[PDB]
Amino acid sequence: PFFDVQKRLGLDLDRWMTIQSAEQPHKIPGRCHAFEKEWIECAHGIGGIRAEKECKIEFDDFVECLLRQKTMKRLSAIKRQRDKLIKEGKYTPPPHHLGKEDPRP
Amino acid sequence: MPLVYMNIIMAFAIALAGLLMYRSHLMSSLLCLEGMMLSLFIMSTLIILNTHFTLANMMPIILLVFAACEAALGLSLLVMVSNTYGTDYVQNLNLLQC
Amino acid sequence: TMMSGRPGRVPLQFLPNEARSLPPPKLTDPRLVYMGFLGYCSGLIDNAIRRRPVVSAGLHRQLLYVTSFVFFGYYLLKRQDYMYALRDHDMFAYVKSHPEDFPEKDKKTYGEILEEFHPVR
Amino acid sequence: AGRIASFLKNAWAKEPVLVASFAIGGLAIILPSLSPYTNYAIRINRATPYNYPVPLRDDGNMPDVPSHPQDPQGPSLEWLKNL
Amino acid sequence: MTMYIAFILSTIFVIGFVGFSSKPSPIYGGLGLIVSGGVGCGIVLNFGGSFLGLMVFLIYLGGMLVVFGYTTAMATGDWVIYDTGDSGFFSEEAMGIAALYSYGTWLVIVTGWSLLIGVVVIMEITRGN
Amino acid sequence: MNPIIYTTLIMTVMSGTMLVMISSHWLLIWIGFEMNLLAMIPVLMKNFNPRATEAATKYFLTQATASMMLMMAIIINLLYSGQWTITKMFNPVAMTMMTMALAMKLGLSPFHFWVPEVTQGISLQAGLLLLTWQKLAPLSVLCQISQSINPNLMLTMAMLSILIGGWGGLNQTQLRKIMAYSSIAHMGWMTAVLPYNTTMTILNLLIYITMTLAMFMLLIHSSATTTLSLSHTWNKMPVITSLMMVTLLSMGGLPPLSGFMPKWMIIQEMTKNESIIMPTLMAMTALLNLYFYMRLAYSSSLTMFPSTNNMKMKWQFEHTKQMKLLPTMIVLSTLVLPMTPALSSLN
Amino acid sequence: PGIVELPTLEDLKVQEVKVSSSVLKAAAHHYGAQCDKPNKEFMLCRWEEKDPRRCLEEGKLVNQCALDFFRQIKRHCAEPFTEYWTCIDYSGLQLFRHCRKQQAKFDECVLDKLGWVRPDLGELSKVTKVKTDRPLPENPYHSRARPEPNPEAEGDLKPAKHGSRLFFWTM
Amino acid sequence: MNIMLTLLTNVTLASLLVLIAFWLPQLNAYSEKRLPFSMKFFLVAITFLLFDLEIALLLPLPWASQTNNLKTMLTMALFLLILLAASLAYEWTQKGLEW
Amino acid sequence: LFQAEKDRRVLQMLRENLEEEAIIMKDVPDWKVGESVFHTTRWVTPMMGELYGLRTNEEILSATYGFIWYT
Ligand SMILES: CCCCCCCCCCCCCCCCCC(=O)OC[C@H](COP(=O)([O-])OCC(O)COP(=O)([O-])OC[C@@H](COC(=O)CCCCCCCCCCCCCCCCC)OC(=O)CCCCCCCCCCCCCCCCC)OC(=O)CCCCCCCCCCCCCCCCC
Ligand SMILES: CCCCCCCCCCCCCCCCC[C@@H](O)O[C@H](CO[C@H](O)CCCCCCCCCCCCCCC)COP(=O)(O)OCC[N+](C)(C)C
Ligand SMILES: CCCCCCCCCCCCCCCCC[C@@H](O)O[C@H](CO[C@H](O)CCCCCCCCCCCCCCC)COP(=O)(O)OCC[N+](C)(C)C
Ligand SMILES: CCCCCCCC/C=C\CCCCCCCC(=O)O[C@H](COC(=O)CCCCCCC/C=C/CCCCCCCC)COP(=O)(O)OCCN
Repeated sequence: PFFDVQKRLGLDLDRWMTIQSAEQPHKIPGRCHAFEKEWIECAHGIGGIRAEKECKIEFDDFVECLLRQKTMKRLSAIKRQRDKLIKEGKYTPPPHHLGKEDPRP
Repeated sequence: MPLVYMNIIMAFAIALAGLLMYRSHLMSSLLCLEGMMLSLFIMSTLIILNTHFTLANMMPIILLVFAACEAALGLSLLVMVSNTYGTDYVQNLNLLQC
Repeated sequence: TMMSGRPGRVPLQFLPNEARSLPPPKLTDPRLVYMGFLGYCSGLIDNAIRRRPVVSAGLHRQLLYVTSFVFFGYYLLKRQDYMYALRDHDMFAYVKSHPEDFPEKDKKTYGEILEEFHPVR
Repeated sequence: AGRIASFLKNAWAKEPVLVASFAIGGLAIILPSLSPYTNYAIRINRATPYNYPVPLRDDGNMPDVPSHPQDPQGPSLEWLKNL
Repeated sequence: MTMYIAFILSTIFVIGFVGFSSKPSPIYGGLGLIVSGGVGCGIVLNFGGSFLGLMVFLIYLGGMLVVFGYTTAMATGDWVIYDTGDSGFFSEEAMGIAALYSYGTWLVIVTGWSLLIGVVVIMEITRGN
Repeated sequence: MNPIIYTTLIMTVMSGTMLVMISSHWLLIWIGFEMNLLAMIPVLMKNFNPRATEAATKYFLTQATASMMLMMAIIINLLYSGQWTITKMFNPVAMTMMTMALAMKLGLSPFHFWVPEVTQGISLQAGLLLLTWQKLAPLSVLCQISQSINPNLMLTMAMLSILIGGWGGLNQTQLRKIMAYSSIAHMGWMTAVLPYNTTMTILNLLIYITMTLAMFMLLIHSSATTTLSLSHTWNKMPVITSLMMVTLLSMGGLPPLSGFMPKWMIIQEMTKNESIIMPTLMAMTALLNLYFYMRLAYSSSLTMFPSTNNMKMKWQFEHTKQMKLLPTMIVLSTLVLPMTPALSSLN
Repeated sequence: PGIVELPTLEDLKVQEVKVSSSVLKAAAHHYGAQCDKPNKEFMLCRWEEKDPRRCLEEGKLVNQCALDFFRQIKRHCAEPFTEYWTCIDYSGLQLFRHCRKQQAKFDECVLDKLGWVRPDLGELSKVTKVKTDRPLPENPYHSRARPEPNPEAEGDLKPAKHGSRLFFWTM
Repeated sequence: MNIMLTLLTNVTLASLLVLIAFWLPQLNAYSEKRLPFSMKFFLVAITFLLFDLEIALLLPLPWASQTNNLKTMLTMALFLLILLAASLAYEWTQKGLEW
Repeated sequence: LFQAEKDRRVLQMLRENLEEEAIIMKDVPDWKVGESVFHTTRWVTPMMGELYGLRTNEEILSATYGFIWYT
């Protein structure tokens, strides 16, 4: 099966493209660099099984950064409640959210 | 997972199903394969651009290149099949049976 | 037992250095003799296929077959013994390091154990 | 010696385009390894600041790191001006 | 929010794939695929992938579908998941793509060998005899 | 074709397989699969005829669809986790689509339909290469991602492959279709032990490859592609028929022959995981493969079929081209049972 | 999982710099030459803390330094600076190269008035050191405890007990 | 937006002016009264497709020239162009560019 | 200076959104105002929808597509 020639010879044929946090050109960071860094450091040498049970917090944070399901759900709930109150008529957005604020540099 | 990715995957599934229907015209089979690779390109590009994976910007071009090369091969094959029968109908390839 | 992921394993090493601490198989090992017999059978079938005197067509060819088979068999047996030694070492170390999973059974004599008796009738 | 010259002379006639193309390609392959300005181009690429230079926290043991851009120590670009 | 323009683009893309997935009159299927490729290129360009979108629109549309139609002629929600910062004085897409010559040596080697073998394979297959 | 071109294409096929086997990046694995696909097509069409062209285009269609599904699985995996390394699949049915793509590449049921057709269309050397070398890369990927696979789907497709191979081999008079159905059944046996032990999968792969090489080289030496065409071999080369019958008995899984070693081990392994019913059913179904092997043996060497007059002239000539590795392949596929524990070498 | 803390709207009030990008580009070289220390402290704190909320004071300091720099320009060199930044503003690329003459006028004026020397090519891009008393953050990533590694067994190899022990083989 | 408006304007003007050209002479009343499949033309299209793919590979060259690893990028660009020339030469010597 | 202004503006927008959330969610039973969706206490760069979620459509279009649509 897998013949790990790269590790035996120290060639680095394709390991540079495997993860987001591995020496991007011009030091451009990935959107989830910190989360992936934390998850990788936590799971290094532990192994996949213990890694799957014990590094669940970091992986959940990484997935939340990647897809942001929880953030969009919370924003949608806030917007839905705001729409409900604005249709009922007990809430009025401030001028800041209406375009009448004083923009800052 | 937003709705755009779901729409792209639905498009890919539709292309794959249409490839699996085989009304006629193996040229349509190649067309379905190319629609599938187009959907793959679009969704992979969207995912890579979104997460700012700078080195991953290599991958779509590569994919495109390889897939187009495949298309060339397929087209060649089609011609020879047609070159035997004069038409690219699927049912002409009934010589081999299980 | 999937030992592909064993820590400290050189990827493409057929025989690691630590395998040199194990007794090599003897040159008169029965498995080596069987590999030589396999080479001899290969030579006989080679003679038979090409329509040559099966027993006495090519002595050099049969000798080469037997020698190559013995060589590969010796190295394969070394690797086999090394891998089994690794398995036993790992099992013993795991038993040593996890005492709570392998308790010492209380020795009990048959004179104080009641086993149900089923007559043969 | 003579056979090669004869082949090149026969190719320069009735096939000049191929001779010119092969000569230009061979020169493009060979010349960069001999020019002294390729290192200059590499250095020019090195001196183009695309990112903000993040300052280093001083600990009193970096005599080579300047505290201000006008300090003499640090990489200089007088050679690039001379170019 | 322009009524979620990306949503309409994706729906038109799906509609086009459904349209030629029935495979009617393979030139009409190819034209539906041309429209679908244009819509997908518009999706990628509107997302911000100018270079990759132009690669689609040039390579895919102008070479591959053109050769397809040529051979046939011979025969008979959004805006939320985005970023906050900037990119500098360049585009990250261009830097990542141009890294192919400095970072992706292995990719260049394998792709070039594959393309050369593709040319040889095409010649051998189309030899005939 | 030109021998240089043929050598280059064979080296490209092998280089694609090696690129699949040595790379840790999913894109490089897909590129290796693409390279192998591209270089395989002319090999199937070395002898130009409509049958070979039809087989090549069917193979190309199936493999291109499999590659597209593989890329979709890779992209979904990347979407749900920004990883390119070949590791645990990290996601639901993305793994299902990966398994389906690899099954179509290998020829497992329910994606078995193309194997008999492509094998019948192409010649015997192309069939040898197709049925031996084209299994290394997908099986290597499956062994790498074995801890990810859902056991239900893999075991279902393995049992389906065994059943379909057993039933479809019974109806064949062509030798190439028999070999194709044998390959399907053997792949079914191989993939039913992947969830439990990949070493057993590799051992089965080695034994099957040896037996298939011996069988195809014996079929090439006595150039017959039909049961009756093979029935004429005894009048010229009885020793070839005897070796072929022994090899066929070995492929049937009979002890003490070599082909008994994998199934035995596999059954043993599956009993360690508290699984009994599937090993029982697999053995009872492999009985069908044995039946049609035994029918071929009856028609080959245990009985003497009528011959033809012109056969006499063939008595006066000898094969100009001789296969060097054929004797070794027969011995390895017949007489290696006592060396069974050597499987600890993690072959 | 916790409550995110944000500074009050009062903590984010600062006397803002209300000059356009043309004025900033015209003054940028002398601004980097003169306001280097607060800017470097702010950027060092910003890259070490990895948090906008932990670097709020330094932003006020850099704003104050910019305001002081512009106040000195207004008191001493208002007019030539006005022509210089007007010229810079006309160009669609805001190129320095089209009116080196106005730049020379402004540079000589500031050199005569405030003794300001313009930094040379490649000087503002140097990596400089910052003398700060702010403590180095010990865990900027808020990392948890890394899980314990495997027992990493070690010892001397011995032959397997009773051979392979697979079925009937004695070796 | 601006590009969309420009494309829409161009298409709309072309369509309207084509329609008026096609309908102005339709208001006045008047009388109102194979197989061969050449194989070289397919090879031309296939060769164009392959060379277009290699051009697609060559396209990022203007940005490739600022990487600080100039030797490696120069080697890889020259390698790509050499293989493009090799493809052209192989198709030339195999009588693939004949009529 | 641009970095300082960016940090201040982002924080001020987040503060406004937090105030509006506190006002709006006063009757929702199980809501906790300003609760992080991450287990870590590290600062996380807010999304574009976190800053412009409650604002008007025109400036959402600006912040999302202005650079892409500027020609
Ligand atoms: C359990 C483990 C222990 C035992 C091991 C078992 C296996 C051992 C052998 C393995 C294979 C190696 C040899 C096979 C090569 C084939 C060559 C052959 O055919 O023989 C011809 C040859 C004589 O003929 P010839 O004059 O050369 O020319 C005639 C042509 O060759 C041919 O003339 P022809 O073509 O005109 O005749 C035609 C005939 C000829 O066709 C054949 O005979 C084919 C040969 C059999 C196929 C081999 C398959 C591979 C091996 C599988 C073994 C299976 C074992 C497992 C149990 C399952 C049983 C099937 O074919 C037919 O008649 C067609 C129908 C046949 C009936 C059905 C077929 C069943 C065959 C299965 C046989 C299985 C046992 C084989 C034993 C050895 C047989 C030679 O025989 C020999 O002389 C060689 C025999 C062995 C040599 C012994 C020398 C040692 C003595 C000195 C050393 C002392 C030793 C101790 C040292 C210390 C003492 C001081
Ligand atoms: C069917 C009979 C078997 C014969 C097989 C062909 C025999 C000819 C082969 C010639 C020599 C091959 C040896 C290769 C030289 C070096 C190999 C080394 O570099 O590789 C090591 C591995 O060594 C080889 O794998 C051992 C191959 C030996 C095969 C023999 C076992 C046969 C099964 C028992 C039947 C008895 C046959 C006896 C007659 C030959 C490192 O592997 P690793 O990178 O860490 O992990 C990849 C493998 N994993 C994933 C499964 C763990
Ligand atoms: C050692 C094995 C040799 C024999 C086996 C050959 C196996 C197949 C042939 C392909 C293998 C060739 C090795 C190339 C591997 C790529 C990695 C290595 O070359 O290092 C590169 C060095 O690049 C070299 O210039 C590679 C030049 C060699 C390629 C040119 C010709 C290749 C042809 C090989 C076969 C192709 C088809 C046949 C053509 C005849 C990386 O550059 P580097 O700057 O360190 O790091 C960049 C990352 N940074 C930016 C962070 C610093
Ligand atoms: C590794 C170097 C690559 C870099 C340079 C090359 C880049 C691009 C150039 C190559 C593109 C592909 C060229 C394909 C060559 C095919 C040749 C061929 O087969 O054509 C022969 C003709 O080709 C030849 O003549 C054989 C070789 C001729 C010379 C080729 C160049 C060899 C070296 C010449 C220059 C050496 C260096 C320059 C020094 C010159 C002094 C300044 C037949 O011609 P027809 O068109 O079929 O005529 C039939 C109708 N009458």
